[PDB]
Amino acid sequence: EYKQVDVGKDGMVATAHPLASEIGADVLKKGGNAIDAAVAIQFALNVTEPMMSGIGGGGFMMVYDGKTKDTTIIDSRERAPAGATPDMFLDENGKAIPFSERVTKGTAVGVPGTLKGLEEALDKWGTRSMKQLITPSIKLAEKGFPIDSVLAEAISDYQEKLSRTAAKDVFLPNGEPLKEGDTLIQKDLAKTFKLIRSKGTDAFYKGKFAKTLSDTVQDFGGSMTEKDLENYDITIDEPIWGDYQGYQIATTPPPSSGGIFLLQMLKILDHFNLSQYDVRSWEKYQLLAETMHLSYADRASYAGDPEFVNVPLKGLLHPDYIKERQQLINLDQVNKKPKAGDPWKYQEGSANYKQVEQP
Amino acid sequence: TTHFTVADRWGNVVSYTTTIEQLFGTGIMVPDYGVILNNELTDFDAIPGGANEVQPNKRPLSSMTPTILFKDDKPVLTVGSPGGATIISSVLQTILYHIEYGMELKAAVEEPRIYTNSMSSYRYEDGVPKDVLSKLNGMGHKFGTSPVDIGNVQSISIDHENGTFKGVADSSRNGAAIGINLK
Repeated sequence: EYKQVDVGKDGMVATAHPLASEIGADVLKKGGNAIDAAVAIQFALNVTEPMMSGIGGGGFMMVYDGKTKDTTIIDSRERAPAGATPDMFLDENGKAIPFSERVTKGTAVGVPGTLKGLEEALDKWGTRSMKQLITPSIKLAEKGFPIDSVLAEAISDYQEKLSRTAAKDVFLPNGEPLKEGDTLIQKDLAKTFKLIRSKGTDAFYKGKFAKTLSDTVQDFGGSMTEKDLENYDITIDEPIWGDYQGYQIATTPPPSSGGIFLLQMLKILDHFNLSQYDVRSWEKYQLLAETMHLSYADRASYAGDPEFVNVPLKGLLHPDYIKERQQLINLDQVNKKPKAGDPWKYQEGSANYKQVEQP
Repeated sequence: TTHFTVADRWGNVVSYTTTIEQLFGTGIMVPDYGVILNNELTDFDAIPGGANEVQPNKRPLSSMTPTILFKDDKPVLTVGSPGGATIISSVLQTILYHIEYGMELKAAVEEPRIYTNSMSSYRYEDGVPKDVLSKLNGMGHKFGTSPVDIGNVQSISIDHENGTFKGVADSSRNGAAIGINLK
C-alpha cells in the first residue's frame, strides 16, 4: 500500500492521489525525466482528482533544469476573454453577485491554460511525447477507477452545482452521488484526451471542441469565443528570489501573489527569532497572525497581473519597509485595524489603480 | 487546486500547483467532451478600479506558491499547496517549521496551521491549543469554535551529500510519496 513519506536514490514523486503518483513514478522508472513525469501526473490528476485541476484550468509550474541550472516558471494562468468587462460580476445596482452564485456563471470561466502549459513543458524539456504521457490517463478515464474519500466527499458537497449541468451524468449517475469505492468512468474525457493524442493541442484550442466550449460558456452567460481560445498562450515567468536562514528561495511572481507575500512574511517574521518560543506557545501564533494581517492587507491593495498593473514589488520587499512593518507588531496587543503600508515610500513610480473596498 | 512535485536522477526538479478554482470549478462540463470548466475569473475583484480588477485579456490574481529552496547553489526542498489565499500561509508555515524550528519534514508538514487574512476571517487546524485560542481571542482575535484543515503540502527534500531524495504528502488528502530506486 501507499505511503505518505518515502525515500529513494534515483528520484521522487509526491502527489495528492496514489494513482497519479504511481503514473509519475512509472514514467521515471521507464527512463523519463521529472518534466515528462509531471506532465503525466497532471493528466492523471485531471482524471482521478477531477475536482481540483485539469485541462479546464491553469497553473504555475516551476522547473529547475539540471543541465542549464536555470529556474523557470511555465505560467498557464487563465485569461479573461476579450468580451470580459470590469463590472461583469456586478448586478444592475453595481453590487457583487453573491459569491456562491458568481462561481457558477459563464463569466467566471477563464480561457484554460493547463494544456498549453503541458505542451510548452514538453517542448522545453520533454523526452517523451504527449501521446505517450497522456495514454495512462486515457485508460483511467475510459476504463474507470474506484473513487477515494476526498473525491466522494467533494461530489456530495457540490452535488447541487453539478446537478445543473452535463456534469451530472458523470458524477451523479441516476441522480445520486458516487460513493467512496464506486467506479468513476469518464468516457467523454477519454475521447477528448484521444483527440489531443491524435491532433495535438489544436484539438482543444481550435476546431469542434473550441466551438463547443465557447458555445457552452456563452449559454451560461459568458463572452468567450473561439478567437479567445485560438489567441491563448502561456507566459514564461522569472522566479522572484529571497534569502532566508542560509537558503535561497525561488518563488512565484505576479500574476501570483504567492511569492511576494511568502517572502514578505518570512522577512517580517525572521526578526522575531520564532524558535525562542515553544512551537505551540501563544506567542508564536500571535506573531504569525499579526504578520498575516499586515501582508494580506498589502496583497489586497497592491497585487495583480504585471502586464496590466504596477505592482510595487521593490517597495513591498525593501528591507526598510519590512522594518517599518515589523515595528507595527507587538506580542502584548493586537492591531485591530491592520491596513496596507505605503511601499511607494521605498520605490519609484505610483499605482495605476485605486484602493477599492470589496464585499 | 492541487500541488505536486517531482525530482529526477539528472537533477531536474518540478514544483507544480494547478487548479480549476472552486472544487469542480463552475460545475459546467463541456457537453460530449467531459471537461470541467474553471471559475478562475472570480479570483478578480468583483468591484473594479483596483490592482486586481477584471479587464479583458488580464489574468486574475492567484495565491499559488510553488517554491524551490536552494542551498549552496543546489535545489534542496520543494514546497507548495492548494487552498486559495491560505496557500501563502501553508507554504510559510511549512518553511518555518522545517527551517526555523528544525523539524523533520513530515512533522513540519503536519504541524497544525493557522490562517487569518483580516479581523473577521480566521482558521485553525486541530491541535492548536484551546487555551491559546482563548488567550488570543481575549486580545482581540476572532478564532472560531471549530477547527478546519488548511492546505495540503506535498514536498521533496534532496540530500546531495548522500545522493538521496525524500518525499512527503500531507495527511489532509490521500496523497502518496513514491521514491525511485532504479534496476
